[PDB]
Amino acid sequence: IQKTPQIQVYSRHPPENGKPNILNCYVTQFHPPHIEIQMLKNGKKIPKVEMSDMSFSKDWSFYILAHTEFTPTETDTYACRVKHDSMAEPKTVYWDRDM
Amino acid sequence: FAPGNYPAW
Amino acid sequence: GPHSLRYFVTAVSRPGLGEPRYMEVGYVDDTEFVRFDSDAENPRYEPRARWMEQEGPEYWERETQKAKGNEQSFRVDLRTLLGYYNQSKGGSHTIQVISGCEVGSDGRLLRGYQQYAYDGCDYIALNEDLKTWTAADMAALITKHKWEQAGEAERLRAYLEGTCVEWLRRYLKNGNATLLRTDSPKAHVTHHSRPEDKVTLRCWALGFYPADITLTWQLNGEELIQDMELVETRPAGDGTFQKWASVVVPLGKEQYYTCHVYHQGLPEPLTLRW
Repeated sequence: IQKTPQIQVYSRHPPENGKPNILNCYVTQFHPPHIEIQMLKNGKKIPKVEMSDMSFSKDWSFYILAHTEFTPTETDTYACRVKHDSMAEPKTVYWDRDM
Repeated sequence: FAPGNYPAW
Repeated sequence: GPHSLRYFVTAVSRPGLGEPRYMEVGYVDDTEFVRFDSDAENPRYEPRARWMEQEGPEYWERETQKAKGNEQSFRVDLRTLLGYYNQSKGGSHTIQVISGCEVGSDGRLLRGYQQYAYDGCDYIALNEDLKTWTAADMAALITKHKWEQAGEAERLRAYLEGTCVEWLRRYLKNGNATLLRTDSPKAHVTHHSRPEDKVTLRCWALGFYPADITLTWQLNGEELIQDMELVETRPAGDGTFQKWASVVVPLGKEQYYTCHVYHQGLPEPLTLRW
């Protein structure tokens, strides 16, 4: 079994610059369980990242949430970078605030 | 209150 | 409504890097409330929801002792399975277990279950009768025969029908302000251009609890379930959930499509347009 992760990046609230919020990186539907997940602000690792909500689905694939409190600004960009055996390269998923 | 015994396979 | 107490267990070998990674994660309904992680600096069972502060130090000590015992049993299991499947000591392998019980709004047992997997595939599972096991291959049949002669099902049944139910009731009482609340979804629709005179309409539902929700797109009273893209309902980092559902529609005809949101916090379903 090898299942590539789906990586979903999203805020708790619709983003308003200057207002506190939460950024989420939900990494789902993957196997084997070994994985590296890093939240990045302007290309730099965010230090205070909480890992939570680890579970598996009925087909046994893994689910896990990375999240952090943040205040969006006009200029700051955010991404989630994931390394997993299923992928040839690390995958960097950018937060799309207009999605 | 978690299961406290998982029998060996 | 109904409620569940669930424990997700995972053990992962890592040859050449020392002992397996061992984790337990407990959920009441869709909310994480306890966890154990062997990679922590001082591995202990720890609370993950605020209301678990109402348990005394004896609770955490006992859960921690169970976890360390369980950890050792899965280390042995990982070794045993190399024999069962004739696998080398060089590869990483994964055991997963889901155990739990569910009760109605009146606190009475609805069902209990335990299911195991090896390397992401069914290994063995307790049948719904809570008396017999079902095994997925020859390796699991050995395990089944062991557990039958030891009477393991009877011990497990007593936990699922008694201990599991009784503690779930206690957590629902202690965590009432969190677990029995309803947070209403807030919904909006976004719009994105595509090539070929078509448009993506995406309906968002934000800030809701509990996790169960239904999002549908409609055109003239018929649901477009087959033509929808969806994400699985997902945690938003603060104990609430979010979801989205999209449809591709002809440019200029956006006004005819409506998104419908159904949730226990919505006395009447929401209906949205672009």
